[PDB]
Parts: sequence; C-alpha cells; structure tokens
Amino acid sequence: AEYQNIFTQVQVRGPADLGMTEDVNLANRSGVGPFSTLLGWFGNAQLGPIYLGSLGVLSLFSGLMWFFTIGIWFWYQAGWNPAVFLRDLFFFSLEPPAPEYGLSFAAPLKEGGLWLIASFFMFVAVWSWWGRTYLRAQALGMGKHTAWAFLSAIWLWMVLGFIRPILMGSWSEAVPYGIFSHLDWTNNFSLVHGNLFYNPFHGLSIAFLYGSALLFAMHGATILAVSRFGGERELEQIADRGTAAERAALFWRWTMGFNATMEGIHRWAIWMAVLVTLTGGIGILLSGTVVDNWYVWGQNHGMAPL
Amino acid sequence: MVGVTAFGNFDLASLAIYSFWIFLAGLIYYLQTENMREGYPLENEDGTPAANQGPFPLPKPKTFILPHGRGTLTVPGPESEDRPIALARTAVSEGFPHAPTGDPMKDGVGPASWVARRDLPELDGHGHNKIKPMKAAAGFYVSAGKNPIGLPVRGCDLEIAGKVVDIWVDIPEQMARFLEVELKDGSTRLLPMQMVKVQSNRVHVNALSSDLFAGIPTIKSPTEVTLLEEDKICGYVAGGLMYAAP
Amino acid sequence: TNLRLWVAFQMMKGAGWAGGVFFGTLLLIGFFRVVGRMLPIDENPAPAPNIT
Amino acid sequence: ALLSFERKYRVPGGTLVGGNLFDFWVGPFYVGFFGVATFFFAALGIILIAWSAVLQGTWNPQLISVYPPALEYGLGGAPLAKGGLWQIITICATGAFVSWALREVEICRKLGIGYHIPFAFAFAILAYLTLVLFRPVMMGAWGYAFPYGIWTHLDWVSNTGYTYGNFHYNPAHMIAITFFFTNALALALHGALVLSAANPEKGKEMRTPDHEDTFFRDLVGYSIGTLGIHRLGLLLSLSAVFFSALCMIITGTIWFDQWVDWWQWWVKLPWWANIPGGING
Amino acid sequence: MSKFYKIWMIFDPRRVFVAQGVFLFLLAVMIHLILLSTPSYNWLE
Amino acid sequence: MSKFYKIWMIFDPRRVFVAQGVFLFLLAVMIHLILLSTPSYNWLEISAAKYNRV
Amino acid sequence: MSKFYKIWMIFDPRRVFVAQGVFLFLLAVMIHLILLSTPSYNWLEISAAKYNRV
Amino acid sequence: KFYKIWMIFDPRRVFVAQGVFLFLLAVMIHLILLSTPSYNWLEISAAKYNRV
Amino acid sequence: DPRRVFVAQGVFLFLLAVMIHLILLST
Amino acid sequence: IFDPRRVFVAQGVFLFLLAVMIHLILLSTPSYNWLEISA
Amino acid sequence: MSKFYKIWMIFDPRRVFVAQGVFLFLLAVMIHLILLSTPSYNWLEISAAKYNRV
Amino acid sequence: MSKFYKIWMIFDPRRVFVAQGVFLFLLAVMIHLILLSTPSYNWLEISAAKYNRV
Amino acid sequence: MSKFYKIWMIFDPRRVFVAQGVFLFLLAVMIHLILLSTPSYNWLEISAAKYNRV
Amino acid sequence: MSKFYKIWMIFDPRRVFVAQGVFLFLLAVMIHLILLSTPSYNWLEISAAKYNRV
Amino acid sequence: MSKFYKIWMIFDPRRVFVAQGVFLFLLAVMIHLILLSTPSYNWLEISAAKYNRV
Amino acid sequence: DLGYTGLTDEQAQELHSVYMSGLWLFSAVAIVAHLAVYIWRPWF
Amino acid sequence: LGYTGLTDEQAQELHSVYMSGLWLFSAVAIVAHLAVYIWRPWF
Amino acid sequence: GYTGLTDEQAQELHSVYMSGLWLFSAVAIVAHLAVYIWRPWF
Amino acid sequence: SDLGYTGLTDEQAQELHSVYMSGLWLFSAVAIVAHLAVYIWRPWF
Amino acid sequence: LGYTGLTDEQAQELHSVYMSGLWLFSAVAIVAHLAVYIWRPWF
Amino acid sequence: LGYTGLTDEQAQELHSVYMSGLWLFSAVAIVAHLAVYIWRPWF
Amino acid sequence: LGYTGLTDEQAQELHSVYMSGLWLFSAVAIVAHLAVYIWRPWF
Amino acid sequence: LGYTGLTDEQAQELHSVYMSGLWLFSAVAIVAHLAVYIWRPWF
Amino acid sequence: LGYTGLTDEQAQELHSVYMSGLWLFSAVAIVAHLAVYIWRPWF
Amino acid sequence: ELHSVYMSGLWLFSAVAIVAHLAVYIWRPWF
Ligand SMILES: COC(C)(C)C/C=C/C(C)=C/C=C/C(C)=C/C=C/C(C)=C/C=C/C=C(C)/C=C/C=C(\C)CC/C=C(\C)CCC=C(C)C
Ligand SMILES: COC(C)(C)C/C=C/C(C)=C/C=C/C(C)=C/C=C/C(C)=C/C=C/C=C(C)/C=C/C=C(\C)CC/C=C(\C)CCC=C(C)C
Ligand SMILES: CCCCCCCCCCCCO[C@@H]1O[C@H](CO)[C@@H](O[C@H]2O[C@H](CO)[C@@H](O)[C@H](O)[C@H]2O)[C@H](O)[C@H]1O
Ligand SMILES: [Fe+3]
Repeated sequence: AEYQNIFTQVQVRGPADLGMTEDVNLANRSGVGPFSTLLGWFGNAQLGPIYLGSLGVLSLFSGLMWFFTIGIWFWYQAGWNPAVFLRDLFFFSLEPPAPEYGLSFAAPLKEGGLWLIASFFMFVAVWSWWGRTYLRAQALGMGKHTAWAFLSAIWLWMVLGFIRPILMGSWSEAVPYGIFSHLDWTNNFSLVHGNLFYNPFHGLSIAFLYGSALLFAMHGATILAVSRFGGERELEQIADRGTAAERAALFWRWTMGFNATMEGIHRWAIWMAVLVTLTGGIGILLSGTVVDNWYVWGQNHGMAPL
Repeated sequence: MVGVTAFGNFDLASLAIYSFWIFLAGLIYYLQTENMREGYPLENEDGTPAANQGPFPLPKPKTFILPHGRGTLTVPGPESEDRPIALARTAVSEGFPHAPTGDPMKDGVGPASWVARRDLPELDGHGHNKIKPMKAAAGFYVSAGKNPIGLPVRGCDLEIAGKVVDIWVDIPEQMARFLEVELKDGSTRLLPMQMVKVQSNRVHVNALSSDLFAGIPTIKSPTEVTLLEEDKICGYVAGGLMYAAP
Repeated sequence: TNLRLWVAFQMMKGAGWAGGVFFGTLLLIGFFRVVGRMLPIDENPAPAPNIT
Repeated sequence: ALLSFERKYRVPGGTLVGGNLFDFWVGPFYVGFFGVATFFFAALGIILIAWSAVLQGTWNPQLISVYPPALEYGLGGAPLAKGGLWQIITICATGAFVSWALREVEICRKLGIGYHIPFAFAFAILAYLTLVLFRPVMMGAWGYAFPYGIWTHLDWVSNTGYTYGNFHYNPAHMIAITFFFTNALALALHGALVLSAANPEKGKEMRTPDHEDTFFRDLVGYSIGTLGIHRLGLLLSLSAVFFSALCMIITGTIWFDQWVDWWQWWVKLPWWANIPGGING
Repeated sequence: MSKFYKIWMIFDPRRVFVAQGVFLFLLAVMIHLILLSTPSYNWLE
Repeated sequence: MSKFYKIWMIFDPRRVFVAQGVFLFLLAVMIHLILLSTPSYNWLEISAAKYNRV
Repeated sequence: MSKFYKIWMIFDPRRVFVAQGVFLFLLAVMIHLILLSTPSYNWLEISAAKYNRV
Repeated sequence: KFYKIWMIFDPRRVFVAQGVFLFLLAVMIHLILLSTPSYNWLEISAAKYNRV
Repeated sequence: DPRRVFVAQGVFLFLLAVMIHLILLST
Repeated sequence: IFDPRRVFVAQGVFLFLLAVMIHLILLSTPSYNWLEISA
Repeated sequence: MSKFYKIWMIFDPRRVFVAQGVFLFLLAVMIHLILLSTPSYNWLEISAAKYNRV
Repeated sequence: MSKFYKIWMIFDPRRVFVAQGVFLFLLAVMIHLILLSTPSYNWLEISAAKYNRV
Repeated sequence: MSKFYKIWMIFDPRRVFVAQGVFLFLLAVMIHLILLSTPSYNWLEISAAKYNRV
Repeated sequence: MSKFYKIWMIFDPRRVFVAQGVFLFLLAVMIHLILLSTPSYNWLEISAAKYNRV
Repeated sequence: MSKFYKIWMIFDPRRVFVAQGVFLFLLAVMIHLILLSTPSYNWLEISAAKYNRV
Repeated sequence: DLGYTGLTDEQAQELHSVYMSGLWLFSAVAIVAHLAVYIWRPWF
Repeated sequence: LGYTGLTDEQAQELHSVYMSGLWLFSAVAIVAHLAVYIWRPWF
Repeated sequence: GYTGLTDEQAQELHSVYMSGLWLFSAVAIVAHLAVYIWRPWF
Repeated sequence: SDLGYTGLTDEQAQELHSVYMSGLWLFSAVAIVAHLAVYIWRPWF
Repeated sequence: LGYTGLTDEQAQELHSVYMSGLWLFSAVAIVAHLAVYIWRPWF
Repeated sequence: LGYTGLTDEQAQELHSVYMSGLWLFSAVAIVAHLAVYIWRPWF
Repeated sequence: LGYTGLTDEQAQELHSVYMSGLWLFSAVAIVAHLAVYIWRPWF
Repeated sequence: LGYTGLTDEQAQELHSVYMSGLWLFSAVAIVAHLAVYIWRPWF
Repeated sequence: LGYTGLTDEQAQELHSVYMSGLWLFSAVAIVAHLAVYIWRPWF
Repeated sequence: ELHSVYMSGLWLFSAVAIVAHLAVYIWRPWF
C-alpha cells in the first residue's frame, strides 16, 4: 500500500540541461528538444540535445539508404500499391542471391543484387555507429566499455550476414531483409543444421540471455528497493559507499551466500549481456562449417540418448 | 566442412566448448574478486579478522580519483565503522542477532542504520550542490502530478505531523528528492520522496508515526544537505517500518 | 485448563494456516480445470510433447 | 565471518512466522522459517532427481531426465518410477521456490528495504507454474509439462513449439522476445555506461552522472536517467516473462492450429483482401 | 528421558506449536495424497 | 567417546536441533519414498496383490 | 604425525565439522545410490529374486 | 554567388556529407554494373579472352 | 505557429501526392 | 520562419532519394532498362 | 629441495589446504569414475561376472 | 589546386588517418574478395588449372 | 640464462605459481585424456586385451 | 619520404604498435587459412600425396 | 636491431609477457591439433600402423 | 539452566506435561483411526 | 573451546538428555526394523 | 553568422572546393568517355 | 600468522584433536564392521 | 582560422608529407595494376 | 620474503607437518596401488 | 604536432628503429615468398 | 622495474627454489617418458 | 620517455634477458622442426 | 539573400533537368 517508486509522483522541470562539454565540439551538438511529460512519469522528460558529427552523418545516411533500399524493393513487390504495401508488409523480403552464384557479385538486382547493395549500406551504418559510440565516450573522457559491448553484438551480426556466408561460400546462407522472412530463416537454419537446440553455444547463449533477464530483474529490483536511501545514484555509492549499497549487498549475501558491490554488479551486468552474442556468434559460426547435424553431434558427446 | 576430430570425438566444436569453460572459470574468478573490494576481509562478531576468508583472494587495490578535488578512494583498503554500534549479542555463538541496547532508531542500528559518509553535499558535473530546495533553485517548478505544497503530512498513526513547505530537487537529473516538512514546533524536516505517498489532499508517510517526525535528523544548513545527513535521514525513516509498528 | 486451550490454539493456528494455503491451491487448480472444460479443449487434443 | 559493515544490521525481527525459533544465520545465509522449508524442499528435490537417475539407469548429468506421467494418467497420480517422481519433485520445486521468495521477504523486512526483489521473483515462479501446473491442468494431463532433464526439456520445447508450426508466429511470443532482446540490450548499455563513468580513460577523475546523461543524449538524443534505467530493466525483464507465460497459456487451450494461420486476419481485412499483386494477393 | 521437558528452555513453546501444527498438517496431507493415489485405498472412487 | 559432550561447547544446541530435525525428516522421507518406488517393497501395492484387490 | 592437531590452529572446528558432516553424508548417499544403480548389488532387488517376490 | 553556402553551413559537415554521399553512390553504381551481365567487366573479359 | 503548419501541410501534401501517383502507378 | 541550415539538408536528401526512386523505377521496368536496352 | 618450506611464506596455508582437499577428492572421484566406465576395471561388474550374479 | 592543405585545419588529422587506413584496407580487402569470387580471376584456381595440380 | 631470476622482480610470484599450477594440471589432464581416447594408447584397454579380460 | 617520422608526432606508439600487431597476425592467419582451405595449396595434403602416406 | 631494447620503454613488460605467453600456447596447441586432425601427421596413428597395434 | 527463551525449570515442566497429555491423546486418536482403516482394509 | 557459552556441567547435562533421546529414537527404529525384517526380510 | 566565417573565409573555402569539384568532374568525364568508347550504352 | 588463525591455543587444539580422532576411530570401526558384513554376504573381490 | 588548433605552417607540412605518401602509394598501385594487366587484362 | 606473515620457523614447522601428512597419504596410496596391481595389473 | 609528447629527436629515434624492424620483417617475408614461389608458383 | 617489491636477494633465492622444483618435476617427467617409450614407443 | 619508467638500463637489461629466452626457445624449436622434417618432411 | 541564391540553383537544376527529360523524350518518349 506504500509507494513503490515505479512511477514518479511529482514531476519537476527546470532549465534544459545542455550536457557536459568535456572535449565535445559544441557546434556539432544540436539544441534541446521538447520536454515529454509522458516520458517524465517513468524516466527523464528532456529530449535532446543530440550530437551529430562526421560519423553521425555517415551512419545516418548509410543506414537511411539501407532502410530506403529495402522499402523501395518492398514497394516493388507491392506493385506500387499502398493497399498491398500495408497488407503484406510483414511478408515482403529482400532475399540474398541464390546459392548458384556463390560469393560472386554477378547476380541480377531482382535476384539478390539489391540484397548486396542494401547489405553494403547496412555494413557501413553499423560500423560507423560503432565508431560514433567510441568517439562519444572519448570526447567525454569516459571509458570505452560501451563500444566494446557493442562490438560483441556486431560480432554476431557480422557472423550472420558476412563471416559465415564467406566461410560457407555463398551469400544465400545469409539472413533476408523481411519481418516474417528472417523468422523463417531462423527456423529453417535450425531444421537444416539438425535441431540447433543441441548446439552447445546456442545453449550457452540462451543461458546468458536468460541470465540477462534474471540479472536485470535482480539488479533493477534491488536498486528500486534501496532507492529510498539514494541507491539510484550508483556513481556516488561507488565513490562513497552509503547505507543503500550495504543493504543491497547484505540482502543477497543473506540470500545467496555471496554478493556484489555497487561497481562490480555492473561488471556482472556487462558480461552477462555480451556473452549472449559472443557465445551466440561462435555457435552460428560452427554450424555448417564444422557441424551440420547438432543432434547427431549431441549424441556423440552425451547430451542425448544413443 | 571441417568436422574432423583430432582425437576421439574432439572436433573443432569440442575445442571451442572446452575453451569457453576455461574462459568462463577465469571470467567468474575475475568477476568475484572485483566484487570483493568492499567489506573485506571478513570479521567475527567482535571485529577481529575471521579465521575463514573464502577461496577467492582479495584483489589488487585500485585507486579512484574523485571528480571535484574530493581526494582518492583506494579499494580494497582499510575499513572501519567510525560510529559506535549500540548492539549487544544475544548469544555467545556466532550466527545470532544482536539486540539493540536502547532506541535503535535514535542509535541507527538494524533497519535504521546509517553509514558515516563524507559530510559534504554531492556535487553535480559543474561543481554545484546536486540537491537544493526548489525555491532556491532558479527556474524550477512542479511540471506534472499533484503539487504537494501546503498538504498536511499524516503518519502511520493517522495523525498530522505537519505540512509540506518545499521540494528538494536533483538539479542535474531534474527529479524531486526530498520534501521539506514543517512540524508543529516550526522546525523543518526532510523526507525522501521514495518514502511518502502524495495523495490528492494529503501526504501519507507509512514508515513514521506522528510522534517520530521530531526525531528525524536535521540538516545543519537550511539550503544544503550532505551525504552524511541524507544517510541519517533515509536510515531513520526506513527504520520506522520495523520500530514504529507496534 | 486454560493453558491446554493455549497449546491447542497455537497448533490450530499453525494447522489452520497450512489448510488455507493448501486449500487455496486447490481452489486455484480447481479454477483452471473449470476453465479448461469450457474451452474447445477435449475437442482439439494435443500430442504428447514427451517421448513417453 | 561477517562483512566489515554487516554487524550493525544483524538485529532480530522482520520474520513472518516464528520470530526467534529460526531467526539466526548459518554462515552468510539467513535462516528463517522458510529457510528451513527451502532447504528441505531443495535437498529432497535433488536427492529425488538422483534417485530418479538410478531408476533411469544413467549417471551422466546430461542424460538424467525425470519425465511427467504419460497422458493416460490425466491429472491423477502415477507410479513413482513411471511419472510419480516428477510430481513429487514438482511439488518440492514449487515449495522450494515459494519458500525462497518468502525467505527474501523476511530478509527485506529485516533490512528495511522494499519488497521489489521477492515480487520480481514471483514472476519467474508464475512462469514456472504456468508450464508445470496451469497449462497441464487446463489441458487435462500432467504429461503436457516439461521433463526435468538438461537436454530432454529442450526436446519438450521443440516438440511443443512444432505442434503449432513455426512457433515464431505466436504474437505474444513475438512480444515476449522483443522484451527479452531489449532487456539484454539495456543490461549491456547500463553495465557499460556505469563502468565507463567509474573507470575513465586513464588517470582521470571518476565521471559524474551528468556525463552519463550527456553520453546517451549525445549518442541517441535521449537519456532515461539513473532511476529510469533500473525501472526499465525491471519492467523489461518482468514484461518478457509475463508475455512468455501468456504465449503458452493461450497455446493449446485457446489456439489449436498453426500460428501462421492467425496472421491471416490482417490480410483478409475487407478493404484489401481481394487486390491482385503482392505476396498474399 | 525424564528431562525432555528442558527442550522448552531451548525453543520458544509458542513458536514450536505453530510450526509443529504446520508440520503435522502437511504430513497428514502428504499421506492422504499418497493414499488417495493408490487405487486400492482411494476412498473417493 | 567419554567426552563427546564437548560438541555442545562447539555448536549451539538451537541450530543443531533444527539441522538435525531437518536431516532426520529428510532421511526418513527419502527411504520411505525409495521403498515405494521399488515394486518389491511398495507395501501399499503388496497388500493389493496379496488380497487380490485388483 | 603427532603434530596433526595443529590443523585446528589453522581451520576453525565449527566450519570443518559442518563441512565434514555434509561431505560424509553426501558421499554415503552417493555410494548407496551407486550400489542401488548396479543390478548386482541392489539389495532390494536381490532379496526380491531370492524369496520369489516378483 | 554560391560561395555563401559556407557562410551558413559548417565546412566540416558539408565536405563529409558530400564525401559520404559520393562514395556510397559510386559503390552502388559499380555494384549495379556487376549485377548486369552486359556490363560486368570481369565476366566480359573472361568470355572475350577465353578464360575460366 | 506558422512553422508547424508548413511542416504538417508539407508532409500531408507530399505524402498524398506521392500516394496519389503510386495509386496511379499501381494501375 | 524557416531555419536556413535545417531546410537545405532536409530538402537535399529528399531530392536525392526521389532521384534514386525514379531511376530505380525505370530500372525495374523492362521498357526503360538502358543497361539492357543497349544490349 | 631443502627450501621447499618457503612456499608457506608465499601462499596462505588456509587457502592451499582447502584447494588441495577439493582437488584431491575431485581427482580421486575422477579416477574412480574412469575405472567404472571401463568394463575391464568396473569392479562391481567384475565380481558379478566372477560370481555369476547376473 | 595548390591550396588543398587548408583542409587539414578543418578536419582533425588523427581521425582522418584512421579514417583513411580503415577505408583503404576495407576497399583493398573488398576488391581482393571480389576477384576471388570471380572464377576467372581467382589466382589460386587459375594456377591450379595451369600447372595441373588438382 | 643466468639473469632469468629477474622475472620475479616483474611478476607476482603468487599469480605465476597459481597460473602455472592450473596450467600444468589441465595440460596433464588433456594429454592423459588424449591417450585414453586413442585405442592404441589406452592402457586400460591394452591390458584388457593382453590378459583377455573382455 | 624522409619526413615520414612525423607520423609518430601524431599517433601514440603504444596504440599503433598494438594495432599493427593485431592486424599483422590476423592477416597472416587468414592467408595461412585460405591456403589451407584451397586443396591446391594445402601443404599437408600435398606432402601426403607426394610421399604416398595414405 | 641494436636499439630494439627500447620497445620496453613503450610497452609494459608485464602486459607483453602475458599476451606473448597466451599467444604462444594457443598457437602451439592449434598446430599440434591440426597435425593430429591430419592422418598423414597423426603420430599416434602412425605408431599404431607401424607397430601393428590395431 | 541453559534458558534460551526465559522459561524457568518449573514452567517448562508444567508446559511439557500439558504438551505430553495432548500428544498421547493425539496418538490414541490416531491409533483408533489406524485400527478402523486396518479393520476395513489391512495393508499388511 | 568455549564457543557456545555452556560450561562443562551444562554440556554434560544437555548431552545426557540428547543421548537419552538418541537411544529412545534408536530403540524404536530397532523394533521397527525387526518388525519389517520378520514381515519381509531384505537379506 | 551560423558558422563564424566571413566573406574573407567563405570566398577562400569556395575557391578551393570548386577547384576540387572540377578535378573530380574532369576525371569522371574522362572515365565516362573511355567507357563509352569501350561499350556504348546508348 | 601460523601461531594461530582460529584463536585456539596449542593445548586446546590438542584436546579437540584427541576427541576428534576418537570420533574418527569410532566412525571407522563401525564402517569396518559394516564392510566386513557386506563382504561376507556378497564380496566384490 | 582553423577548426583543429593547427597553424597554416603546421598544415603546410602535414599536407606535403601526406601527399608524398599518397603518390608513393599510388605509384606502387600503378605498378601492381600494370603487372596484373600484362598477366591477365580485364579489358 | 613474506606475503602471509608467517615467520621462517613457522614455515618450517608448518611444512614438516604438511610433508608428514603427504607421505602418510602417499604411503596408503602406494599400498592401494600395489594391492590393485596384484589383483589386476594394468601393464 | 605534439599530440603524444614525443619531440623531433625522439620521433626520429622511434621511426628509425620502427623502420629497422619493418625492413627485417619484410626481408624475411620476401625470402618466404621466394621459397614458396620456387616450390609452388601461383602465376 | 620492481612492480612486485622484491629485492635482488629475494628474487634470486625465490628463483633458486623455483628452479629446483622445475628440475624435480622435469626429472620425474623424463623418467616417465622413458618408461612409456620402452613400454610402447610412439615413434 | 616515461611510458614504463625504464631508465634505458632496465630496458637494456630486460631486453638482454628476454632475447636470451627468445633464442633459447627458438633454438629448441629449430631442433624440433629439424627432427620432424627428418622423420617425415612436409614438402 | 537566401532566396536570391536559392533560385539560382533552381534554374540550374531545372534547365539541366529539362535537357535531361528532353534527351530521353527523343530517345524513348513516354507519351
Ligand atoms: C566415484 O567414486 C566413488 C564415489 C565410487 C569412489 C570414491 C570414493 C572416495 C573418493 C572416497 C573418499 C573418502 C574420504 C576422503 C573419506 C574421508 C573420511 C573422513 C576423514 C572421515 C572422518 C570422520 C571423523 C569423524 C566422524 C569425527 C567425529 C568426531 C566426533 C563426533 C567428536 C566430536 C568432536 C568434539 C567434541 C571436539 C572437541 C571439543 C572441545 C570443546 C574439546
Ligand atoms: C594438442 O596439443 C598437444 C597437447 C597434443 C601437444 C601440445 C603440447 C603443449 C602446447 C605443451 C606445452 C608445454 C609447456 C609450455 C610446458 C611448460 C611447463 C613448465 C614451465 C613447467 C614448470 C614447472 C615448474 C615447477 C613444477 C616448479 C615448482 C617449484 C616448486 C615446487 C618450488 C616452490 C617455490 C618456492 C617454495 C619458492 C620459495 C622461495 C622463497 C624465497 C619464498
Ligand atoms: C573442463 C574444461 C577444462 C578441462 C581440462 C582440459 C581438457 C582438454 C581435453 C578435454 C576433451 C577430452 O575429453 C574426452 O574427450 C573424448 C574424445 O572422444 C571423449 O570421448 C569418449 O566418449 C565419447 C562419447 O561417449 C566416445 O565416442 C569416445 O570413444 C570416448 O573416448 C570423452 O567423453 C571426453 O571425456
Ligand atoms: Fe545500476
């Protein structure tokens, strides 16, 4: 019946915060946008300012071309009919070129040539954004933890669309650009490679994805439980350990027999999450290139009755 | 496809999975030792070092440079409770509770505990006090929700402990932190916003009763609250949940 | 005689609470069974997910 | 062996049952009334799994599997070696999970913190109970629950999923996956942002939370804040589990055909159902 | 043997009785369920 | 064995008796459960077969 | 040999006894389960065939 | 009088935005030519010179 | 606010005009 | 009314995207495929 | 060799013995498990075949 | 065209050289990849056929 | 080769010994398992065939 | 090309040497692996065929 | 090569040696495994064929 | 003696005697119930 | 020594009652095993 | 003043940029002319 | 500090070890008798 | 003057050395293309 | 040299008892191997 | 200039040694390619 | 240098005891390999 | 130069010991490759 | 001054665009 600190009771708005100018080129940083009261019930209300530098323009333009290229092909598949475009929006797909072309770039635009053009734009947009993540932290003097955690997600993305198709020897092994289509690619991948459930790195990837939800539920609920002592201010709890950090530690020590610190819990956090895609990338890379039947592979390694 | 085993059934996928187990054990060891920078070594109930310290050794110390000339934090390092602890053990053997010898909310033990933090205000990025009263903050106002100014404050005993005078806001984060509550004596107390319920016509405090708002630790300066004072206030209010519900 | 009432009351208090939790589960399990009967289940049965 | 700051928090009270009969610690672990219960259910559950292994005839931990009673038994009891041991372990597991959540409640009350953690754990318990108790009772047989084996309970996931075609087309499943993927994204961002502030480039002052707001406003144009991210992480984890239990409780009980067929309601909408061209027209 | 009463100087009698009442009821429920599951002793059928 | 009584100067009786009671109930339930799992010592189904109750 | 008692000046008797109690019980259960797992030493099945109780 | 475009727009942004656009356009065109058999200069030379 | 009018008018006019020709393009 | 810096960038990307769309539209139509009409 | 005692001036004796005890037991269980895996050294099955207990 | 140096005062050289290095290497790797993809310019396949190795 | 003792002025002796002890055990286990997995060097199966045990 | 030394007045020797080491090793492994994949340049299988070891 | 010693002014020896040791062991294990995968160089199989152990 | 809960020697004797009187009565009722079930349907 | 606050006499007093309970528990178990062994011997 | 540059710096930047534009245009015209001779597309 | 981590004195450790070894010999003696009975009943060698 | 805190003479030297590297890279690439075109022309 | 606070004569005292327990453990393991080798040699 | 801390003299010493290693790495790789090309040419 | 705080006296004595353990480990391994090679040579 | 704090004599000393280890490691590897190439060459 | 130079590009864009459409009109008319 008491306050649960899940939504704010009183919203307070002051002058718009322009952010810290550590080493950031202020001419590239825009102005503050509108204040959203709807967002203010849950988190901050201030929107913006956003920084848009050289890598921001490169990522925005390359990704926009990738987005527009898929959309124009979707319009082509709809026959330029808006009614069909909305009706079959989840059914359209930009398929990779057929396996008969292998890794060649001599594939017609309708038969995978547009997939290569769109994939090139996506390649530039994602890597340009990664550098943007690195350079934003560098301009503020912060650590590069964000960029390296992003690199783990890029590794799975690179394996799915680039690294494994090269190792498998054809672009047809890659993921199509479609809502329901890339769900069919995911399902077909498991059936082709013999029940990907028995891929040990797929199982580990799920263990960390499950553990990410478990750990964020634990950490999110722990901070909200000690936010009555200022626990949400985690940086000042690291520098000057208050009673919020001690109660948070003692709850889990009395529960689990061991605990974390205000800073070390975020080392558990970043590793639990990056291991999802790091381990996931290895498991996908091992499928087709090393193991083609994971259930048969399972049977020869325990994991399944003979 | 490679698919070839070097020996037995140990193929490239077997090399990868065993390599990860070695990495995982090394990663878990790193994570656990990095999380032993506070509260170690272990102690007995008397404060002396415990005979058992666990399988994981203490990590090499690391130094934090504080952002506003506040010094340097080295962890793990020397640790001590500067305040005295008003508790008496209920048993000679380890593993039993330590009973408060007096008024635990006044002493600050159990759920009323507070940490002897640095007696300085938390500073924002620009070097100003992070939390200040709204009437002292420039350009700050209640943007949404019921404005809890002028509302009577009711305790868990359904009695009025005072009225809300001001709101203490987090300037960089733009959020209400404390409610400044004027008691019948005329002095003002601070109440964390996470421990009050802002109802339509009242502010209800479940943790404290009417004859406990006097016991809230006061702030030495009317427009400035320190980390030591925030810890004492937040600890005292949360101690009511156990020591103020007879 | 009063002390005998006290001992019986405390055990009954412990046993009464165990009854409410156990019978609360039965009311919950009884609810999902009634809901299951009013649904097209038993007209669209599913195969056994396990090899057994 | 207490922490350096732990002693002042080891005070009596906060328990829900008893009050001093079990209000003590065994090493780090707090023991309560439900600490006694949690240990009994857990210890019994492990040994019954170990005993089920000798009846199965294996000692490989990856091959040990406790199967639920066959569909012929319905919602009634089964012989211990056939499906009875699964029922008792499920009861032991249910008691152990619920006692573990209640034990956290007492620990919450003793430390004077909010009850968010036991409440969030209750979401995991209800997801577990959906698969072993609620859905099997609705379908009318204990044999629709998953077995207790490391790799055999994945066979249950596959067999159950493929009963309805590609299970990706379950709409509550898609919603639950989006929360699961977003939660792992948010955990990576939150862990990285705090660490990069606490561990700056080199030989620099620890960064303020103002820099944390600046980093994400400079990156994506918005920062949810220190309080917002922890609320978001808790919500994303519980919403994913809530929709996970929802996607299974409606599967086999309300929806019975291939989940692809469900999406035909959008294409068959009258104003575009009969237009040539595209995929479905 | 005749000094078993001293257990009430080790454990609080009021806390034992409530916990003992919980144990005895859960024991009776467990045996009833086991008995109700055997066809030769199911009295409901 | 004339001074096994000194175990009580090492372990507090309150935590020992709780641990022992959990252990003794756990062991007793485990053995009864094992005997029920075996058709050769399931006393409930021996009786049903003995009296031709099927 | 005659100085093995000094292990108690290194390890706390309270933690070792609990550790030894847990270890010995788990080991004893493990061996009893292994014998019950082998058909040639399952004493419940051996007595069943010996007395024709199948 | 087009020189005024620098008095308004930041020279860092225009050079990069134009340079980004020119490179992406060039790669797109070379890829379209490789897509069309009539202009895949690698396939054209193979047939002309009697290669693999 | 004359600015917001132009953005709202400009988007509606442009998207409908694109849509109108696309509808003509479809047939 | 209009910010000189905002208008041209938003207008420019619009002009370029519309240029590609019409060029790609004729690429799709077999009657306007100059890479294949010349073949 | 004559100065091997100086390892205790390097490593904490409390952690060495716990690590050694865990290591020695796990190593012994591993070797006992390996011999049970081989039919030629599974002494529970060797005696069964020797004494005709199948 | 003899006044191009002023672009260095506009763009930070440290980022430019990194930008060029990544761009040049990706382009070279991409073109080498395109040649390997085309069977008429896969110099490993061409030499295999010329010298009769496979 | 006479100045190799200076490595202990660079590296923590405790961490080197722990890393080396883990490394030597895992290397030894790996090689023993490799020999066990090859039938020509599985000494438990070589003796079984030599003494005609299976 | 006598003023190329100034590259070290722009870039950190620590970062470039690491970036060169990672680049050089990853390139060499990729090329060594590409040759191992092509049967015409697999020096292990070429040697096996030349001396007829299969 | 007379001034190669100044690499240690730029790089911490503690960091280089750990990286070098990890790199050296992983490379050596991989090469030993590659030879074991190839039957032409599996010295365990070659011994078995030579000494008629299969 | 030990006195971990405040009960005296005389108070523990009194409460235990009450506890045993109901323990035997509870046992006796359970014996009759077992006899009733055994007569109806013996399990040996 | 002296970890629980009980003196030697209190330790001897409590251990005498504990053993009396142990033998009573063992005696009923011995009878219970004897009854089962007559009913259905496992050896 | 949206960039802090006057005419003294706007004219100089444009003079260099146009020269760079002409050089890029000149090479692209030479590239197109060679391709047309090799394989005309009209 | 090898002069004691547990606070036990040398003569305290001697007395505790004497009782502990007695428990170890009693536990072993029962185990030896139990092993003898099994070996007579059904030897494994 | 400059957006990166570099004087004109500082920019004069950096461009001249950068251009010399550019022509060195291009000269090698021209020789590489000539070797390939003689070995196997693509036109 | 010391990382643990043990003196030289404490290290010698601790090592002497440790080696006595190591030789006793090895003495039993040698007898166990000899008995198994006589029962069923593996070489 | 001066983005790291090296002077003109230190950069000259660094680049001279860096090129000394580069030529040696190249000189070995040239002999490596020469040996492979003589063993099995790819042109 | 001196990242661990060992004197040269402490470094060479620690290395002396470490090398004695290394040679003792190697001596057992040399004899172990000799016994296996006689039993079943792998070359 | 102060990246690692070596005073051009600790660097000369550390490199001398490092290169001594490198040549010892390379000498052993050379003998290993020579022995294997005699056993069965890979060219 | 913004309008003055903007319309300069418009005629530059449109007149060239007129040449573009005129050239394709002769090459392949769409009417
Ligand atoms: C997979 O492989 C299998 C399992 C098949 C085979 C492998 C088997 C293995 C590896 C078995 C390993 C067995 C081991 C290592 C067994 C060790 C057993 C030991 C060490 C048992 C020791 C028991 C000691 C006992 C029970 C001592 C009890 C002492 C007492 C009861 C006395 C109480 C102590 C007091 C009173 C202290 C004095 C107090 C004061 C205040 C003076
Ligand atoms: C798949 O590939 C296969 C496995 C087939 C083939 C690959 C094999 C590979 C990669 C093998 C790699 C082998 C390597 C690198 C082996 C290295 C072994 C080493 C370095 C062993 C060293 C052992 C050193 C020992 C055991 C030293 C022990 C020292 C002591 C016991 C003395 C303790 C020191 C003290 C007490 C110092 C105290 C002194 C003071 C002053 C405190
Ligand atoms: C835990 C991670 C670190 C461990 C230490 C480092 C160890 C590195 C080597 C580990 C791999 C060897 O482990 C061993 O591999 C062989 C290879 O067939 C497996 O092989 C064994 O079982 C399989 C499956 O029943 C049989 O087909 C095979 O004939 C048999 O030899 C073993 O099941 C496994 O125990
Ligand atoms: Fe956090």
